[PDB]
Amino acid sequence: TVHIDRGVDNTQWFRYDIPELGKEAINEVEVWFDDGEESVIVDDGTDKLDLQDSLGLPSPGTQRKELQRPLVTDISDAEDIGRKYLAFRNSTLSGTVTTYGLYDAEPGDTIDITIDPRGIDEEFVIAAIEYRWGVDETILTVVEKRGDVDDILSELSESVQRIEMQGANRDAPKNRITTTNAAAIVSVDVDAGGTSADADR
Amino acid sequence: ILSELSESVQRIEMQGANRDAPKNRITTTNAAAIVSVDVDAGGTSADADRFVNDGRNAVRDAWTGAGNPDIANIVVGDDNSGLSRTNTTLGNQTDSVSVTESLPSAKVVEYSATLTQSGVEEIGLETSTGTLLTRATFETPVDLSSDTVTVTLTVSNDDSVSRGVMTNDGQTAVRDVLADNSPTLPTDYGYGDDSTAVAET
Amino acid sequence: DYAVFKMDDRGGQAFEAYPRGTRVEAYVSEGTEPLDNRFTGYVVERRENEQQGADVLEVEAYSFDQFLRRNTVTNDQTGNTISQALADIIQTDTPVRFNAANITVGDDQELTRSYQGDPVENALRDFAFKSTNEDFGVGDDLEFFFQPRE
Amino acid sequence: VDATLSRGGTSVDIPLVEEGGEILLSSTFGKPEVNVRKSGGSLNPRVIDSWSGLQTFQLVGKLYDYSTSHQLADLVKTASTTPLELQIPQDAYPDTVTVAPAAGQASALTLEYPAGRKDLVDVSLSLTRVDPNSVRGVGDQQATTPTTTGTGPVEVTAGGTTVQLPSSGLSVERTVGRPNDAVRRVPRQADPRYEVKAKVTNDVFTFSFETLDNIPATLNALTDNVFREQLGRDGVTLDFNGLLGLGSVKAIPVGSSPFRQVHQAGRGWVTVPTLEFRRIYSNE
Amino acid sequence: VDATLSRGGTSVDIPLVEEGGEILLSSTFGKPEVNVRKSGGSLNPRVIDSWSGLQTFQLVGKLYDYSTSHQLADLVKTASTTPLELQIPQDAYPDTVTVAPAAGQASALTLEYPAGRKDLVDVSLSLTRVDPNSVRGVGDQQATTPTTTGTGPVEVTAGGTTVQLPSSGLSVERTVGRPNDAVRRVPRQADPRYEVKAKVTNDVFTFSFETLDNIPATLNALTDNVFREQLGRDGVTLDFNGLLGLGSVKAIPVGSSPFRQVHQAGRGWVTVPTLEFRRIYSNE
Amino acid sequence: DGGGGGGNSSRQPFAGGFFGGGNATIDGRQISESTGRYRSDPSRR
Amino acid sequence: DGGGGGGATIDGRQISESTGRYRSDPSRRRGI
Amino acid sequence: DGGGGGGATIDGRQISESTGRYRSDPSRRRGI
Ligand SMILES: [Mg+2]
Ligand SMILES: [Mg+2]
Repeated sequence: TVHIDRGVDNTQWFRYDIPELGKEAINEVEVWFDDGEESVIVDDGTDKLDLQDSLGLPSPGTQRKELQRPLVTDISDAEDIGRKYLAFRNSTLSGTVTTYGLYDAEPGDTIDITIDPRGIDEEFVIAAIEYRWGVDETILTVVEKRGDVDDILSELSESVQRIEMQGANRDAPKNRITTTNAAAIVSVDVDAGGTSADADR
Repeated sequence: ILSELSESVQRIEMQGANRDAPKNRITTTNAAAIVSVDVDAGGTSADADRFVNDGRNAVRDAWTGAGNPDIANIVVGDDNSGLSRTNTTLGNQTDSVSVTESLPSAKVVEYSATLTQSGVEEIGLETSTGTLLTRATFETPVDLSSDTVTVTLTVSNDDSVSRGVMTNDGQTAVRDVLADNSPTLPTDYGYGDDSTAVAET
Repeated sequence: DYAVFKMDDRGGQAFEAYPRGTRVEAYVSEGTEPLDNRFTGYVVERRENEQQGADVLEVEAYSFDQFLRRNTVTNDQTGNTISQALADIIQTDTPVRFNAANITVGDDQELTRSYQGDPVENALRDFAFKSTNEDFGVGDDLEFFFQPRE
Repeated sequence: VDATLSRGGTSVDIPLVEEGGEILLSSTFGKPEVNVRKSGGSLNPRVIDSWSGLQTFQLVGKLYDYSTSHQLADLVKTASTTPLELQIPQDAYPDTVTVAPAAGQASALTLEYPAGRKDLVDVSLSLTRVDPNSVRGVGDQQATTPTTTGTGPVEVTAGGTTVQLPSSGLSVERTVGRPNDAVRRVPRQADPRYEVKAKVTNDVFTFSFETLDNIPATLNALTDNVFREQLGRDGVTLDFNGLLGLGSVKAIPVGSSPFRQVHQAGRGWVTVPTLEFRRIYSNE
Repeated sequence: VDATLSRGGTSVDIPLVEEGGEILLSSTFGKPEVNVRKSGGSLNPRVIDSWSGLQTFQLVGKLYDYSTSHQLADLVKTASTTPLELQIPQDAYPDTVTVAPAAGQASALTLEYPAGRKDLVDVSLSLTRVDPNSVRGVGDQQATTPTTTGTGPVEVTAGGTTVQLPSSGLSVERTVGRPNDAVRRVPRQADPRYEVKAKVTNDVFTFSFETLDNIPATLNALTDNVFREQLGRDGVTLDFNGLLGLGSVKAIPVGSSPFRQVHQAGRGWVTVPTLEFRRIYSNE
Repeated sequence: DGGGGGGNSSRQPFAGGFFGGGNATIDGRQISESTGRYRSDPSRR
Repeated sequence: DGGGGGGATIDGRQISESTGRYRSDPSRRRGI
Repeated sequence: DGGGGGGATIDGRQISESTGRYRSDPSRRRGI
């Protein structure tokens, strides 16, 4: 809904690092739901066929995740979970352009970027902005930001938390403990014969 | 450490999944239509153009059966700046005139009007409800006096997508949305078993 | 298994040659010796960088062992012998070419566990911990193998 | 007598001439890409040579007009995929070699316009040999040196205020280079591949002079308006007013020591050993 | 005429005199905090100047007594938030500038007491200009050079053994500096902020001499007791016995080359180019 | 003057060679910290 | 006698940010 | 007058690989 207008002309970038990120991507998800008593397969035929035709496989190139979401009951919610699992791991352009201004800009804003050495001349969505003083760098992440070891640890941590809470009755009787804290200072001072002590405990 | 954690949580996620459960399948498929814009004012081509997000939304919503956009006006303005996907209106309107439809080919719509304005920097197409489809601009202001302005929309398959296609009839149905010309909107889905590769024909 | 290739690029023209899943092969030769195809795989990342004025294209590719890593055992092997479980698992649960001449189990036990739902490489490494500590993988052409070590 | 350096239709002849017994041409050969093993159980290391070698040329010469010197600077600084050809007038070298400016250097070319020496310019060039079929790129960027016919003093303008540099002892050194190009190893042939980049170059003017009169006013006007103010993204306008036939450029001082005021025992005036400016964003 | 360096009630005059035409005062100006872009698609780089600049003063001069030399050493080495003010006797500079000892440098001050000269000391100062309102800190440490009225030989004592340095060719170089202070960039002052730290300083004594007699006994007594033994937490006691008016200091040799014995063809004696001691903790 | 001629324009590039700061990069990005601390020419000794 | 007178600070943030693409790589090579 | 005339690039992979021995160590000291 917003465009930054100023852009990044070919004279206004001065570093870039632009990948397509595809090491996480998979092409089949199977989601167990309904207390684990029904399943749905979400099936990306294009990547399965392109890996087959590319590598010369005997049959379509399946790469799978299995999920269980035992409290999900409607099959269309188990499908939408499988589609979200594929979509958020799918192959996309990403990475950074380094420029100088853009204090008005935010993630979700649109910007024209041109980088003639790299064949880029497009409107991108800004996924993130870093401003560094000192070096005077504004670093735009474009299209989509994606993590490193923190995406691994976040997917594990999210999964462990989902399983940790799996049996909990959410309408259970509920109780409260208030944590509160106060302290008394006691100040010693010692006077001997009109001479104050130099240190105390 | 990460792979032993990952294997351990995966083993617990699937604990109690019935592996003889009923399976079901969702197939994921992609097709895309390019609507290429070209704009001619008095024999001068526009130097930049956009099919804006409100036009993309209009064709999207029409494809859901929510009714077609009636293209009503060519609009002209004073301002080359801010040209982007997110433009909801011209930078500064100066005039507008009623369009005439022309359908010169199975995949093309042309909207034409005759117009008089000095110093035109921008052109657009407007739906009767005020929704902009197109903005296009010139590097140098154009003087129009009883001159024709033509906006031409051309529909194509996106040949970037793999093993999916918009057929010639699908691309014609998108022309017929842009024209409000009784389009063959989607009403059915088919599955088959001939694996012969996709083509527009 | 993986490979990394570093190239120069001009105007991003080489970066367009490497869509995710495209085949890459690395051949090697020393001296006048003929070329050996030492790696075959598919692109999983393409990255292009400003490096001190150079436009460096770095392409990273994984190989066929990913199709044992990223698939799960679908049938139940309780009461199959290990040579039958290898034929069952590889011929349905992974897109790899099966050939019974390449599988030679050193101690062909019968599986008591159901392996159903385990990752294929993880199940094969269990069959190899039973039997005789055996080597397995995807070999020459695209055939699976499972055979005595050394 | 002359070496010829040319790119398509543009050509410059550099007299390979110097005083007495000075070095006119140095050609260096090397193998940057041999792997000599740092260890191993042998007395002497195993090695592997498997890549293009390095050949470099240092040319020292003189030019007899300022116009040719500006042509040389523009020829060296320009980005084009059109091969830069060097012709060496000596039998130890082939009739033509294809070249890049010195492979990673800020100062590939230096031009010196010293005090006294009217219609003499010292040229020092450094060039890397590259494979003639292996000049690669996309962008062309024609470099230009601005020129005018005046005879005015060299002027430094910042913050709406102009300083005239003293004529007394005035010397100019200009250096030029293309550090953002890549000269890269290739496995099968003698000479490396050359990646021409439409990217930032080096272009530096160094002045040297002695400040003889109105000394506080002159030096304080320079140091206040240039060195003590923050210049933003603009900079100094540096204007030659037609000295050496040069015009006006935007520039800035850079780093820890671009200007020095030097006072010597028994002298009633200030020496300026250097005043350095790097040319900044200007073209459109 | 003469240059004054001062801090509150403490003041030293440094003559700024030299032989012939030597450099007395070099002042340098710079922009260490400009961001000239290393790359980008234009022929010349975009830049941004957005911080305080550098100014340095290098003063060369002579002092006419040792007492003033020790006052100067103490004045430079001291940690105090009271501004160190320099007065330069030349019209191109304001009447006072506030300074720090050279910003990151182990040798802000050098004092040379050369052989064959009496009541002459060679002074070299490096000073960084700092904003007068921006001297900041909490700690306060007055430095003191030990002094006494004797005239015994310089003595190096370690392991209960004392070694007298030969008078023959005896020359003393002392360096002083405050490398643990921070001089820092500020957004839109002209000069930087100065952070005074009550922390470790640099203070080094270097000797050169020629051992003419009892040569093995002299050199071996030094090298056995100082170099070949481990000194633990302690070090050499270096005692001047009132030469140059100096007293006794605890010190240690440091690094790869603090002592050297040199033998020359045709000379029946040994030269010591350097014997170098850094002063260590004893200010208890 | 004979010794000074060789000396002065040796003492000058001695500073030029000695005073150059480090500028390390990983994968095209600077990793040297932009600590805004000054350094200036050492005492002449 | 006239002749005789002639005688790195490294940013932990930028290292750890730059190496992230490489630190995570073995785990991506092993699936998850 | 004749006398007067006489006047690092660091590989992100190899840092990420070489440090692996040490990055994993605190967790090993704590079992898993
Ligand atoms: Mg008390
Ligand atoms: Mg168009």
